[PDB]
Amino acid sequence: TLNGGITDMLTELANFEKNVSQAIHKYNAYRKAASVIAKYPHKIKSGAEAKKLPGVGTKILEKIDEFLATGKLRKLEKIRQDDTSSSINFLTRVSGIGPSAARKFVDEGIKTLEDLRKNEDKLNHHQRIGLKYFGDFEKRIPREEMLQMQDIVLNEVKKVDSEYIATVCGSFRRGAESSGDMDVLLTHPSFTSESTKQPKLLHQVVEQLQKVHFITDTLSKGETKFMGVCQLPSKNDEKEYPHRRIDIRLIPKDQYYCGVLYFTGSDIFNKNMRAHALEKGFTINEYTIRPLGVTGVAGEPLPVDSEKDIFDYIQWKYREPKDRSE
DNA sequence: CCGACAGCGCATCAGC
DNA sequence: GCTGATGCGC
DNA sequence: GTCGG
Ligand SMILES: Cc1cn([C@H]2C[C@H](O)[C@@H](COP(=O)(O)OP(=O)(O)[C@H](F)P(=O)(O)O)O2)c(=O)[nH]c1=O
Ligand SMILES: [Mg+2]
Ligand code: NA
Ligand code: NA
Ligand code: NA
Repeated sequence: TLNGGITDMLTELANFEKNVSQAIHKYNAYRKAASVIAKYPHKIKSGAEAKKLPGVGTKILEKIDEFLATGKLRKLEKIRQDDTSSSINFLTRVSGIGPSAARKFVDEGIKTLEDLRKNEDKLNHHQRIGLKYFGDFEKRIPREEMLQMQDIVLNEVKKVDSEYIATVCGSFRRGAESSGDMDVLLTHPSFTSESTKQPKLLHQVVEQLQKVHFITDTLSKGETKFMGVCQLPSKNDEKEYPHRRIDIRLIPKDQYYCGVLYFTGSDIFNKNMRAHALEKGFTINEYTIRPLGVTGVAGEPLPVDSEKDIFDYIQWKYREPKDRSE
């Protein structure tokens, strides 16, 4: 964190542009800059120095000089003092409330945590669970806890059917000492790009995890993506663990390497890589990498036997998960 | 300049 | 109900 | 907001 101050500033700028301005490209532009600066291994002494980095242009360069000079940014000082922006920014911190719901709530005079609780009946299901565990979802998960959650998920999954493979991704797979939530990639030989020889493949796993009281709430659920809430069991007299966000993604087994690339991230790494794919004339999603031909239309899925194969296609040297934290 | 900016699952809604 | 757009989140 | 062509 050589440039902690600068990257914080940019993140706050990005959050403002997304939550308040609803200008999603500014949001992504700022986030790109924050990222390229965060891994830059010198303490930045100049906006111009920073401008040499891709993703940092004039505007961010001027902002960086200001921040360096004063330790603050006037633009952010004003935003901080504005009540409508501050309220909107705050409400988007509840899972399920985005920029549109946040602005809608503020317009109704609903702009604090107590207002939300007092108006719980004006929230959809997701927003209601998001509000219920607001404090909890702000807490990080130490890797020691992720390891216990892994144990539970993999063993429980094995009881349902020993032919399931469950893989923990997210920052956990990138080797982080703590994670914001748990991401689980699930495969089963029944489910491939060819056939779905078995229904409820996801339901059966979710059901079991609920049965043993690991999964406590559902945010959303479909046939291939579960998003919900889970909790480690605590021992006698012990304070309960916080509740945790958990996502489970069932992917066709023959599409594992694209799936585990996707779900390992980071999100910004995924965006950079998919952009580079496009430049090289391929397109990548969590399922396949395909060639983009002449007219921009996606071609047929190219064969993949490893994560590195995907990298090879777009002529990137392989990067280990731990070097994908962008 | 200025067009493009990663790609997609699920929930909710409008319109039919 | 279905379909398409939008919101939100990954 | 940044950028490649
Ligand atoms: C938010 C987001 C996530 N992803 C992928 C990449 C992430 O690593 C994976 C899990 O999302 P996440 O938001 O939980 O991020 P993460 O990498 O797991 C964080 F480091 P953590 O949740 O561990 O704090 O989903 C994307 O492809 N696009 C996105 O916009
Ligand atoms: Mg995660
Ligand atoms: Na630059
Ligand atoms: Na939110
Ligand atoms: Na997640």
